[PDB]
Amino acid sequence: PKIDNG
Amino acid sequence: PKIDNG
Amino acid sequence: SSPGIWQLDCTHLEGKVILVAVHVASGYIEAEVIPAETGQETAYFLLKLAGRWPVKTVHTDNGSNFTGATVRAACDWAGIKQESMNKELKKIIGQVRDQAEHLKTAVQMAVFIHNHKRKGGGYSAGERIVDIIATDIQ
Amino acid sequence: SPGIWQLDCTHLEGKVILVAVHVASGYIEAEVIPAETGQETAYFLLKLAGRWPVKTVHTDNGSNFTGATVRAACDWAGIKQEMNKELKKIIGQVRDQAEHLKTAVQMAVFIHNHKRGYSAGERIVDIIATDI
Ligand SMILES: [Cl-]
Ligand SMILES: [Cl-]
Repeated sequence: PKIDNG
Repeated sequence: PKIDNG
Repeated sequence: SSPGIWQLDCTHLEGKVILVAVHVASGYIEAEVIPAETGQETAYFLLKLAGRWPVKTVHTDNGSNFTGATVRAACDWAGIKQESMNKELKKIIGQVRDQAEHLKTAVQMAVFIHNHKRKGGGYSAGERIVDIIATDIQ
Repeated sequence: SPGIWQLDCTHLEGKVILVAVHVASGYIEAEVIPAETGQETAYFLLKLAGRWPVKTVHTDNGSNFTGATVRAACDWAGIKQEMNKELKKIIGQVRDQAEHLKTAVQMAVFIHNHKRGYSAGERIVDIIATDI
Protein backbone atom coordinates (compact mmCIF):
# COMPACT_ATOMS: atom_id res chain seq x y z
CA PRO A 1 0.00 0.00 0.00
CA LYS A 2 2.79 2.44 0.78
CA ILE A 3 5.90 3.28 -1.36
CA ASP A 4 8.29 0.53 -0.12
CA ASN A 5 5.60 -2.07 -0.20
CA GLY A 6 2.10 -3.01 -0.92
CA PRO B 1 42.44 -7.22 14.91
CA LYS B 2 40.63 -5.98 11.83
CA ILE B 3 39.35 -2.52 10.70
CA ASP B 4 35.71 -2.88 11.60
CA ASN B 5 36.12 -5.02 14.76
CA GLY B 6 38.98 -6.97 16.23
CA SER C 1 40.23 23.26 2.56
CA SER C 2 36.55 23.96 2.97
CA PRO C 3 35.27 21.89 0.05
CA GLY C 4 36.36 18.95 2.15
CA ILE C 5 34.71 19.80 5.45
CA TRP C 6 31.71 17.90 6.69
CA GLN C 7 29.71 17.92 9.91
CA LEU C 8 28.30 14.65 11.32
CA ASP C 9 25.44 14.62 13.83
CA CYS C 10 22.92 12.14 15.15
CA THR C 11 19.16 12.61 15.38
CA HIS C 12 16.49 10.33 16.81
CA LEU C 13 12.92 9.50 15.58
CA GLU C 14 10.59 6.57 16.42
CA GLY C 15 13.17 5.00 18.71
CA LYS C 16 15.65 4.82 15.80
CA VAL C 17 19.03 6.49 15.15
CA ILE C 18 19.68 8.59 12.05
CA LEU C 19 23.18 9.80 11.21
CA VAL C 20 23.29 13.07 9.15
CA ALA C 21 26.41 14.27 7.35
CA VAL C 22 26.23 17.86 6.12
CA HIS C 23 28.66 19.31 3.57
CA VAL C 24 29.21 22.62 5.33
CA ALA C 25 29.83 24.90 2.25
CA SER C 26 26.71 23.72 0.27
CA GLY C 27 24.20 22.39 2.76
CA TYR C 28 24.07 19.07 0.88
CA ILE C 29 23.18 16.10 3.14
CA GLU C 30 23.65 12.40 3.30
CA ALA C 31 21.68 10.59 6.03
CA GLU C 32 20.67 7.13 6.97
CA VAL C 33 18.97 5.12 9.67
CA ILE C 34 21.50 2.92 11.46
CA PRO C 35 20.88 -0.05 13.83
CA ALA C 36 22.64 1.50 16.85
CA GLU C 37 24.78 4.52 17.71
CA THR C 38 27.97 2.49 17.96
CA GLY C 39 31.54 2.99 16.79
CA GLN C 40 31.20 0.15 14.28
CA GLU C 41 28.06 1.61 12.61
CA THR C 42 29.47 5.16 12.70
CA ALA C 43 32.72 3.97 11.04
CA TYR C 44 30.76 2.21 8.31
CA PHE C 45 28.76 5.30 7.57
CA LEU C 46 31.90 7.44 7.31
CA LEU C 47 33.67 4.86 5.07
CA LYS C 48 30.72 5.07 2.68
CA LEU C 49 30.72 8.86 2.71
CA ALA C 50 34.47 9.03 2.12
CA GLY C 51 34.16 6.88 -1.01
CA ARG C 52 31.61 9.12 -2.60
CA TRP C 53 32.95 12.65 -1.91
CA PRO C 54 36.40 14.00 -1.24
CA VAL C 55 36.19 14.14 2.55
CA LYS C 56 39.14 15.82 4.38
CA THR C 57 37.76 16.78 7.76
CA VAL C 58 34.66 15.64 9.66
CA HIS C 59 33.50 17.59 12.73
CA THR C 60 31.66 15.25 15.10
CA ASP C 61 30.02 15.64 18.50
CA ASN C 62 33.01 13.75 20.07
CA GLY C 63 30.67 11.40 22.08
CA SER C 64 30.80 7.77 23.02
CA ASN C 65 30.85 6.33 19.51
CA PHE C 66 34.07 8.27 18.84
CA THR C 67 36.22 7.17 21.84
CA GLY C 68 36.91 3.59 20.62
CA ALA C 69 39.19 2.09 17.99
CA THR C 70 36.86 1.67 15.06
CA VAL C 71 35.99 5.20 13.93
CA ARG C 72 39.60 6.20 14.46
CA ALA C 73 40.82 3.28 12.23
CA ALA C 74 38.34 4.14 9.48
CA CYS C 75 39.15 7.79 9.47
CA ASP C 76 42.95 6.98 9.50
CA TRP C 77 42.48 4.60 6.55
CA ALA C 78 40.41 7.05 4.55
CA GLY C 79 42.60 10.08 5.36
CA ILE C 80 39.95 11.97 7.26
CA LYS C 81 40.98 14.33 10.07
CA GLN C 82 38.73 14.49 13.13
CA GLU C 83 39.38 18.16 14.03
CA SER C 84 18.50 23.27 12.41
CA MET C 85 19.09 20.77 9.57
CA ASN C 86 18.16 17.97 12.02
CA LYS C 87 14.92 19.95 12.49
CA GLU C 88 14.62 20.68 8.76
CA LEU C 89 15.15 17.02 7.98
CA LYS C 90 12.59 15.90 10.54
CA LYS C 91 10.04 18.34 9.12
CA ILE C 92 10.48 16.78 5.66
CA ILE C 93 10.35 13.28 7.06
CA GLY C 94 7.02 14.11 8.73
CA GLN C 95 5.53 15.34 5.42
CA VAL C 96 6.37 11.99 3.69
CA ARG C 97 6.14 9.48 6.50
CA ASP C 98 2.69 8.02 5.72
CA GLN C 99 3.92 7.32 2.14
CA ALA C 100 6.32 4.65 3.36
CA GLU C 101 5.92 1.69 5.66
CA HIS C 102 9.47 2.02 6.99
CA LEU C 103 11.20 5.05 8.48
CA LYS C 104 14.35 4.34 6.54
CA THR C 105 12.51 4.92 3.28
CA ALA C 106 10.96 8.18 4.53
CA VAL C 107 14.45 9.36 5.43
CA GLN C 108 15.83 8.79 1.97
CA MET C 109 12.74 10.53 0.41
CA ALA C 110 13.55 13.42 2.70
CA VAL C 111 17.15 13.50 1.65
CA PHE C 112 16.00 13.53 -1.97
CA ILE C 113 13.70 16.46 -1.36
CA HIS C 114 16.28 18.42 0.69
CA ASN C 115 19.07 17.99 -1.89
CA HIS C 116 16.95 18.69 -4.94
CA LYS C 117 14.69 21.55 -3.72
CA ARG C 118 15.23 24.77 -5.70
CA LYS C 119 14.21 27.69 -3.38
CA GLY C 120 14.42 30.20 -6.29
CA GLY C 121 18.68 30.86 -11.12
CA GLY C 122 19.02 29.71 -7.47
CA TYR C 123 20.60 26.23 -7.23
CA SER C 124 19.76 23.17 -5.15
CA ALA C 125 22.21 21.80 -2.53
CA GLY C 126 23.03 18.98 -4.93
CA GLU C 127 24.03 21.48 -7.61
CA ARG C 128 25.91 23.63 -5.04
CA ILE C 129 28.07 20.74 -3.81
CA VAL C 130 29.15 19.70 -7.36
CA ASP C 131 29.92 23.28 -8.43
CA ILE C 132 32.05 23.84 -5.24
CA ILE C 133 34.03 20.63 -5.67
CA ALA C 134 34.45 21.08 -9.48
CA THR C 135 35.80 24.58 -8.89
CA ASP C 136 38.34 23.31 -6.39
CA ILE C 137 39.66 20.60 -8.79
CA GLN C 138 40.12 22.77 -11.93
CA SER D 1 24.99 12.11 -20.95
CA PRO D 2 25.27 13.17 -17.28
CA GLY D 3 22.05 11.57 -15.92
CA ILE D 4 22.56 7.95 -17.11
CA TRP D 5 23.45 5.11 -14.72
CA GLN D 6 23.74 1.35 -15.06
CA LEU D 7 22.65 -0.94 -12.20
CA ASP D 8 23.92 -4.53 -11.95
CA CYS D 9 24.16 -7.15 -9.29
CA THR D 10 27.16 -9.22 -8.35
CA HIS D 11 27.57 -12.03 -5.83
CA LEU D 12 30.35 -12.89 -3.31
CA GLU D 13 30.40 -15.15 -0.25
CA GLY D 14 26.70 -15.98 -0.65
CA LYS D 15 25.79 -12.26 -0.44
CA VAL D 16 24.29 -9.81 -2.95
CA ILE D 17 26.01 -6.56 -3.95
CA LEU D 18 24.27 -3.96 -6.08
CA VAL D 19 26.60 -1.77 -8.23
CA ALA D 20 25.52 1.48 -9.80
CA VAL D 21 27.85 2.89 -12.42
CA HIS D 22 27.76 6.45 -13.73
CA VAL D 23 28.27 5.60 -17.35
CA ALA D 24 30.09 8.79 -18.49
CA SER D 25 32.70 8.81 -15.64
CA GLY D 26 33.01 5.24 -14.37
CA TYR D 27 32.19 6.41 -10.82
CA ILE D 28 30.57 3.66 -8.70
CA GLU D 29 28.23 3.33 -5.76
CA ALA D 30 27.85 -0.19 -4.37
CA GLU D 31 26.45 -1.90 -1.34
CA VAL D 32 25.74 -5.34 0.09
CA ILE D 33 22.00 -5.84 0.42
CA PRO D 34 20.03 -8.52 2.41
CA ALA D 35 18.39 -9.99 -0.69
CA GLU D 36 17.84 -9.27 -4.38
CA THR D 37 14.24 -8.16 -3.95
CA GLY D 38 12.19 -5.34 -5.36
CA GLN D 39 12.04 -3.62 -1.99
CA GLU D 40 15.80 -3.63 -1.39
CA THR D 41 16.43 -2.59 -4.99
CA ALA D 42 14.01 0.29 -4.70
CA TYR D 43 15.68 1.49 -1.48
CA PHE D 44 19.08 1.48 -3.11
CA LEU D 45 17.79 3.48 -6.08
CA LEU D 46 16.02 5.97 -3.82
CA LYS D 47 19.32 6.59 -2.01
CA LEU D 48 21.22 7.00 -5.25
CA ALA D 49 18.63 9.42 -6.63
CA GLY D 50 19.00 11.68 -3.63
CA ARG D 51 22.71 12.05 -4.04
CA TRP D 52 23.16 12.47 -7.77
CA PRO D 53 20.95 13.84 -10.56
CA VAL D 54 19.67 10.53 -11.86
CA LYS D 55 17.51 10.63 -15.04
CA THR D 56 17.87 7.18 -16.53
CA VAL D 57 18.89 3.82 -15.04
CA HIS D 58 19.57 0.81 -17.23
CA THR D 59 18.89 -2.42 -15.33
CA ASP D 60 19.07 -6.09 -16.20
CA ASN D 61 15.19 -6.14 -16.23
CA GLY D 62 15.10 -9.29 -14.01
CA SER D 63 12.80 -10.50 -11.30
CA ASN D 64 13.38 -7.63 -8.89
CA PHE D 65 12.06 -5.21 -11.54
CA THR D 66 8.69 -6.88 -12.40
CA GLY D 67 6.84 -5.89 -9.22
CA ALA D 68 5.37 -2.66 -7.96
CA THR D 69 8.10 -1.37 -5.70
CA VAL D 70 10.98 -0.37 -7.96
CA ARG D 71 8.45 1.08 -10.42
CA ALA D 72 6.88 3.20 -7.56
CA ALA D 73 10.30 4.47 -6.42
CA CYS D 74 11.52 5.28 -9.89
CA ASP D 75 8.17 7.08 -10.65
CA TRP D 76 8.47 9.08 -7.42
CA ALA D 77 12.10 10.00 -8.07
CA GLY D 78 11.59 10.82 -11.76
CA ILE D 79 13.86 8.04 -13.02
CA LYS D 80 13.14 6.33 -16.36
CA GLN D 81 13.99 2.66 -16.66
CA GLU D 82 15.19 1.89 -20.20
CA MET D 83 32.81 -3.07 -13.35
CA ASN D 84 31.93 -6.22 -11.36
CA LYS D 85 35.20 -7.95 -12.16
CA GLU D 86 37.23 -4.84 -11.31
CA LEU D 87 35.34 -4.28 -8.05
CA LYS D 88 35.71 -7.96 -7.03
CA LYS D 89 39.49 -7.77 -7.54
CA ILE D 90 39.79 -4.78 -5.25
CA ILE D 91 37.55 -6.46 -2.74
CA GLY D 92 39.91 -9.44 -2.68
CA GLN D 93 42.91 -7.11 -2.10
CA VAL D 94 41.28 -5.63 1.07
CA ARG D 95 39.10 -8.46 2.34
CA ASP D 96 41.44 -9.65 5.13
CA GLN D 97 41.37 -6.10 6.58
CA ALA D 98 37.70 -6.28 7.51
CA GLU D 99 35.72 -8.87 9.37
CA HIS D 100 32.59 -8.16 7.33
CA LEU D 101 32.20 -8.20 3.56
CA LYS D 102 30.18 -5.02 3.59
CA THR D 103 33.13 -3.08 4.92
CA ALA D 104 35.48 -4.53 2.31
CA VAL D 105 33.01 -3.48 -0.38
CA GLN D 106 33.00 0.14 0.79
CA MET D 107 36.85 0.17 1.03
CA ALA D 108 36.76 -1.05 -2.57
CA VAL D 109 34.44 1.64 -3.70
CA PHE D 110 36.74 4.20 -2.06
CA ILE D 111 39.78 2.80 -3.85
CA HIS D 112 37.99 2.60 -7.22
CA ASN D 113 36.61 6.13 -7.07
CA HIS D 114 39.75 7.85 -5.78
CA LYS D 115 42.46 5.96 -7.77
CA ARG D 116 44.27 8.31 -10.14
CA GLY D 117 44.95 12.25 -14.72
CA TYR D 118 41.57 12.49 -12.87
CA SER D 119 39.93 9.88 -10.65
CA ALA D 120 36.33 8.70 -11.30
CA GLY D 121 35.17 10.86 -8.39
CA GLU D 122 36.73 13.93 -10.03
CA ARG D 123 35.37 13.00 -13.46
CA ILE D 124 31.74 12.70 -12.22
CA VAL D 125 31.60 16.15 -10.53
CA ASP D 126 33.30 17.82 -13.55
CA ILE D 127 30.74 16.22 -15.95
CA ILE D 128 27.78 17.21 -13.83
CA ALA D 129 29.11 20.72 -13.09
CA THR D 130 29.61 21.23 -16.82
CA ASP D 131 26.05 20.16 -17.57
CA ILE D 132 24.50 22.50 -14.95
CL1 LIG E 1 26.89 10.71 16.36
CL1 LIG F 1 19.79 -6.40 -10.05
